[PDB]
Amino acid sequence: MTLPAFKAYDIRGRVPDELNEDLARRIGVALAAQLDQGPVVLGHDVRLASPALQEALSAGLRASGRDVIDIGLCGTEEVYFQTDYLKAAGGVMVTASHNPMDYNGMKLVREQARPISSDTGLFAIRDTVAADTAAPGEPTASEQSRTDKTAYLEHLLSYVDRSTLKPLKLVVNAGNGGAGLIVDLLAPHLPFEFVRVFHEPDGNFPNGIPNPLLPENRDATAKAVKDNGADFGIAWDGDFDRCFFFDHTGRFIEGYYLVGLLAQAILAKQPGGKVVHDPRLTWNTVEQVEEAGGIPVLCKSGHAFIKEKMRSENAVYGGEMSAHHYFREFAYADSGMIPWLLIAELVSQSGRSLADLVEARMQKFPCSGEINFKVADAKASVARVMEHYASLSPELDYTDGISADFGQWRFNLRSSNTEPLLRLNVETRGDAALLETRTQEISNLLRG
Ligand SMILES: O=P(O)(O)OC[C@H]1O[C@H](O)[C@H](O)[C@@H](O)[C@@H]1O
Ligand SMILES: [Ca+2]
Repeated sequence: MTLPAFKAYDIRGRVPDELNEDLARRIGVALAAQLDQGPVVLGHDVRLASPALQEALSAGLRASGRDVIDIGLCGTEEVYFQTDYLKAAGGVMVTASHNPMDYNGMKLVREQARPISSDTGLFAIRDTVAADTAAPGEPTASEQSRTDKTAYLEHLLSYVDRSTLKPLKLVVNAGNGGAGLIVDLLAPHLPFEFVRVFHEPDGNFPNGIPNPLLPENRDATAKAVKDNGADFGIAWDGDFDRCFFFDHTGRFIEGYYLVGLLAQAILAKQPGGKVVHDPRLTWNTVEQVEEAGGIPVLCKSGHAFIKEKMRSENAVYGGEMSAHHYFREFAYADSGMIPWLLIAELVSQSGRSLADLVEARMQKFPCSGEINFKVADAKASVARVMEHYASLSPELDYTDGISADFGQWRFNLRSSNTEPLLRLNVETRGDAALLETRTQEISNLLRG
């Protein structure tokens, strides 16, 4: 067989049978052979076992003659940022995301924080690690601790005109992940009043593994917003590359609508720019991008495809409905910090609430939200859906699974690249009834 921890986009598995210090050291050795010249940036999340896995990576990298830049406890975007900013050969973030307590993982990048994925180095690393029975060498290169976040913080603040910001009251919910550290470093430079929920980093996760999409976790932010009269709330996943927004009513804003909102915010600063979006939900983004004078660029989902499309297009911004937002100036990488700074600036400058910034868009392009299906036979299930709708002659697009545009409604149906699931998204042209009947119709076909 093959090592199960090696997935399409990253390394993820149970400790210690799928991932451990020995495997981590071998990954460091193997990564050294895959990179162009330079040092390697290493960072880690709040999970209890993450430092030891990072130390093992460092030992393997240094035995292979790579200098290591240890940026310490951080978010995933800090590994991206420092890898690019320091002109390093690559970087590794040790992060378990929202996998169980006995799980960990790694996200690996090369120069300019370009992703290393299954077909771009990750399976090559896997195959080297799998066959590597050599005795561990000793270090022939040094590790330096670089915990200065000044350049990173300055970069984040560069996205907004601080003199235009108003003293909004913002709920922030790190979920006991790492986001609060950055919020607190930014706060002296911002006028906002922060209401801090689940703020302290704690890899024991007394309030649940960080996952703002789970209703119990969602409700903690919503309650804080409502009880404190906050202008809006922001929650993050544990490594804070995903951000989640709650309006002043406590309502969670579906991530689809943040793509168009952020695109308009960015296009104000960079007129005429291209914006990359995924094929899951599209109509609102295309319209908002065009209305703001930008050019929308359809791309397959998944951060590696998005980033390379952005690079080839000089796109200023890209966004997925799955709470991933990519910024050209940020090494084409995703940040969970840039988006809420931009939204806070937009609320400050416009005088409009976050709710009102999205309300009409949500009415105009209502969507199902992503609905996941584990079925016995995904291919047969997709075929049943397509056969059922064939007589309507939808416009079909195969950029990522199947997108079918029927005129007043459309859907995207695709296999996930991170879980063995089918993912469905439906949207309509201002028609909530059609959305529900078509969503239920497709759901019945998929489960048939
Ligand atoms: O919908 P999936 O194929 O499961 O991918 C869902 C998400 O997985 C990871 O988080 C990637 O970084 C994202 O770019 C991707 O959108
Ligand atoms: Ca994350």
